[PDB]
Amino acid sequence: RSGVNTLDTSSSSAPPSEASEPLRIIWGTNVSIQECTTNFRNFLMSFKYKTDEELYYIKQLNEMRELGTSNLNLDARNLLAYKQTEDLYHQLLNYPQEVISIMDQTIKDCMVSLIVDNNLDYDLDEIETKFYKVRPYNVGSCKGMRELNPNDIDKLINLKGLVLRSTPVIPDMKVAFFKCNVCDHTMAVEIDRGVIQEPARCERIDCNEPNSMSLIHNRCSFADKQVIKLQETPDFVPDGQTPHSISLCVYDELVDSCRAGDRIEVTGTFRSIPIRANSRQRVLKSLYKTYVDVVHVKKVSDKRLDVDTSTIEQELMQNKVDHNEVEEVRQITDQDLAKIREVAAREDLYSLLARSIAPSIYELEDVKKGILLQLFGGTNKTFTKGGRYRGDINILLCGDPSTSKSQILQYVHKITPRGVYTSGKGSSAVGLTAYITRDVDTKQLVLESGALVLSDGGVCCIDEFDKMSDSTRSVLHEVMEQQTISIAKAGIITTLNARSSILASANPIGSRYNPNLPVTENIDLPPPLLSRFDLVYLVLDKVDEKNDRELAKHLTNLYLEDKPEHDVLPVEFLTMYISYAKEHIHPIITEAAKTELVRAYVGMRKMGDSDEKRITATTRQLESMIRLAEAHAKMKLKNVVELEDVQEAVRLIRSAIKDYATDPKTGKIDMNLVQT
Amino acid sequence: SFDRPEIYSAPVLQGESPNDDDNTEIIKSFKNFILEFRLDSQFIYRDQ
Amino acid sequence: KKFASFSLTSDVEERVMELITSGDVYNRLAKSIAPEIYGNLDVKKALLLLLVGGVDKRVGDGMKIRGDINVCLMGDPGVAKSQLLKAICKISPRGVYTTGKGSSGVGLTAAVMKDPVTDEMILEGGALVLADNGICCIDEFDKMDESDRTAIHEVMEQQTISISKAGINTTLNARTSILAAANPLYGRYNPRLSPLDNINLPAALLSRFDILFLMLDIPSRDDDEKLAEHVTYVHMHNKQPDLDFTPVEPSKMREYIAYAKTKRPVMSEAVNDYVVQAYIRLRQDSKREMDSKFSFGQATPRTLLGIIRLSQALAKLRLADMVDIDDVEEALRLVRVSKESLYQ
Ligand SMILES: Nc1ncnc2c1ncn2[C@@H]1O[C@H](COP(=O)(O)OP(=O)(O)O)[C@@H](O)[C@H]1O
Ligand SMILES: Nc1ncnc2c1ncn2[C@@H]1O[C@H](COP(=O)(O)OP(=O)(O)O)[C@@H](O)[C@H]1O
Ligand SMILES: [Mg+2]
Ligand SMILES: [Mg+2]
Ligand SMILES: [Zn+2]
Repeated sequence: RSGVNTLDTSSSSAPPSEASEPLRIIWGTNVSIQECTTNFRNFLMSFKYKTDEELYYIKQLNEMRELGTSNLNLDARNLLAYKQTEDLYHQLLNYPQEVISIMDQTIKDCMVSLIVDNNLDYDLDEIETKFYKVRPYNVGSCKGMRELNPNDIDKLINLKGLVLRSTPVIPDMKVAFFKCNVCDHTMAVEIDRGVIQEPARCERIDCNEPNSMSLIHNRCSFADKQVIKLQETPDFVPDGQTPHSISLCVYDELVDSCRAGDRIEVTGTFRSIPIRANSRQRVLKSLYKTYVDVVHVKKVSDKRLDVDTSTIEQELMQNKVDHNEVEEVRQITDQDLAKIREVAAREDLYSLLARSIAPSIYELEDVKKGILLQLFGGTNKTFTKGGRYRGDINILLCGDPSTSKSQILQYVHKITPRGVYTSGKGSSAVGLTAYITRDVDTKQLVLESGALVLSDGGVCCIDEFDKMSDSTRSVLHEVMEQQTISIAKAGIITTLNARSSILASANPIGSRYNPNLPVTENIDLPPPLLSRFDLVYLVLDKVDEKNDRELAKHLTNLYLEDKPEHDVLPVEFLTMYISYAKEHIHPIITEAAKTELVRAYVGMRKMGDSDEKRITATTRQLESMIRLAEAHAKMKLKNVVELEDVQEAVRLIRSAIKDYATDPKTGKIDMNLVQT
Repeated sequence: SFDRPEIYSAPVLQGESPNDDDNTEIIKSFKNFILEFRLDSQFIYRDQ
Repeated sequence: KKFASFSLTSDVEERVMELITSGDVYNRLAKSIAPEIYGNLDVKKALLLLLVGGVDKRVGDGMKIRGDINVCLMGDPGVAKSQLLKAICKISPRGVYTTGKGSSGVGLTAAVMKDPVTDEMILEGGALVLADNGICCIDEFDKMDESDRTAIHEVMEQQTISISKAGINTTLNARTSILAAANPLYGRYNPRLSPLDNINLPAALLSRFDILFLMLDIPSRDDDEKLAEHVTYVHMHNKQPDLDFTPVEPSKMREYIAYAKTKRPVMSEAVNDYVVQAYIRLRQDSKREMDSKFSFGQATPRTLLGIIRLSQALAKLRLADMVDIDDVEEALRLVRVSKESLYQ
């Protein structure tokens, strides 16, 4: 009971076959158009999420019409709930090509029926003329690209990976434009399955000359196409299996929706195609080439923070212009916002969050607090008329080799949106910055990005920072001091952004950090270099029976049952809170904080005033106190930095290097003063 | 040291509506004329 | 046959049941690794436990802790270290072997090339990737280069290898165990010098090994006779000399190890209490020894983790769903024996 208008794809797929009691069963398939459309309409008009009682999709369609959106994101899992679609699920998985068009036509007819049956308004021509589309995004679990067989071609699958390269926009013809070179009569021809039927005769009765049709290139109509190179990360990896990179094809609105370094999850169709042996001939190779066609892309997850919007400002306006409906940041509900406010309202927020980070690592309160402040980050100034200052924070870890200073890096890497985990001796100056490589398909030379550029807007983890060669270490100066990298190589002269934080680890010379020598003789780094980091952490291991008992019990508890069961916030809520705080708040400093900052910096400069016994203070420490105070204020949803913030920043900076237990004359450490 | 590849076909679908000015329809009409035409209640052409 | 493809059945069932019925599985299997080498029983037990492995644990929140054991042998020249390395690499179903400078650079890790058959670039793995889910044997460990030492360092750390070089930025999976061999710095061990000055490798790298055996050659007119009789009998025949013991063939050894690898025992509260007490005592003790510059390293939580893994491996070998105090007793027994040569 509604109006209907057939689509061109539906008419093309019209040709039926017999042997199905409904008739109209497409040859080769088992799909039946009437039953599929009827089941889809019933499911659309009746489905609730079991707020779980209301009509789930009726509203979504209502807001779609109200706003003007043309894309419906369909969770393929939902169809398994309703009883009717228990088979439509498998039909969609096995025969996506026809099913997607069927659903699109059904959706358009549903929209028309919804608008008309309620007599809302008479302006229905726009919706009647416009297009619609449906994007599945929750296909069942896959086993990795390696494990598909030839029989899985033209099926629907999902992948996860890391973006590496994206070719520029390629024009793709859809309508060719011919002219008759004797009567100026012009014709248009529509592509059919990738073949254009050139006319053999002018169709005019007066003009009937044979082979008089020429092609005017600029007068045709073209589409958009792009190719993406993806580094997949399958969940299950067989024995001795190494990666490669896959080719994805994106069309129409999805072009330019991904940037190298992004972690994404794609849903697409598995394809195949033969490739010409050489341009001169028209012979083909028996062995086919595989790729993927993108139908949906998901750029958000609840296991990690959202991208820092400060780095993608223009991309958002471009997305709005392009009308592509991909979302960069997660959506927030009123209940969630109220819960965020309530959680911020309590008085143990700081310790609660510190304990929340990495629940499986014991104690290390100050370490966890520093990690939290790094994740929150400082405020980013932008000077009208040129000038940039960023709130990125750099941290280094020194201490005994056997502590838990490596598990920290893995957790931060897995929680951050963008980053790379690299070792010191397994790197190179070019490999960290950029290089030129020959594309195996186009047979041309193209630039490719390095770790530091790929980590823009995120966190870069460096292990064994002391084994790094001087040449390799040279580049980090500009990155840490201007967040940019300048390149002067054959074919490229430009400066690239490197808005990334640094988290580095290092080990002491020999076996153990000797408290009878200054830190400069225990760390194998030039004393000047250690002054660039905002915080320096001395992880010392002291033998104490109480702490040993506590740690041993904590570790042995983890093996009580085959699965983990360990007052800690859940990771989802933690990430939601951190993302909201980062995006919505922007603290500023006040005079009361300025006075304290100046006094503290002067005191730090004066204290300790024969040399290379301690890390001499510098302007870097003043800037570090500024950034840490701003980050603390930005936490707990405040917009003005204050004296408590500055005091906490100074307390933390002093505690990290544990100046309290240090002799200010010989630079040695007393083990009976340090507290576990 | 391989042999020659083959080619073959089979009918599945129905093409465009058959025109009359086409060889297959001409042949079908002629076959119908041979197998049906009657004179004096006799299938003269079939019998001969 | 790979362990992953294991499948219970009457044919395997009767063989395995006969083996357990015979009894004394632990020592019977331990004595069957390279039966032509005399003595060296505890090292053989440690190697068998390395073969069996521990229990992997997924702690949640994405964090991960290994379940594989690492073994280093360091000793005087001429004690059959290479023979044992060969024996283990052969017994393993995915064992790989390497020596010093023979394999370096892309010999480890992987290298970028172009496939002939298809027209796509690929990475060819080295010894580490080729030995994934297996044992990698490294002879002449101390003579390796800094880059290779760092690669082994990271692999023993977290079973992954990170590469960032021109044309490549990736991470490889290296779920492999390490069996290393090494010699003292000045050839023979020098008791008048400290253990850390007797070796070239860093103390942290030494510490990361779950088991670190020290093998010295102190002449003894009694045991030398037994060793000579054993070796000369082996040459005169082609068999070991003992008659009261029958070795078990590699096929049966692999069968039993594959069957055992399907278990996953669990910890209990009494054993947890015992382990915490033992760890506290051991950690308190080691400090004074390390002060006198007479220890390879201070005890650390990695030691406790190694004890736990060894107890789990012993339980798996016993083919039980729960651990017992005797398993922890044996683990501590082995860890204590590992350095008895320094107190002669
Ligand atoms: N505070 C702690 N909480 C939990 N586990 C710990 C702690 N300290 C040490 N460990 C254990 O000890 C090991 C630490 O080794 P690792 O972090 O790899 O060394 P490093 O980080 O110093 O290179 C881990 O396996 C971990 O289980
Ligand atoms: N306990 C032993 N029983 C039998 N043969 C031994 C024993 N110890 C050493 N050998 C012999 O001495 C040689 C030692 O050489 P090798 O295997 O390279 O060890 P290393 O590298 O320690 O010298 C071997 O050929 C082995 O046959
Ligand atoms: Mg570590
Ligand atoms: Mg040798
Ligand atoms: Zn014309």
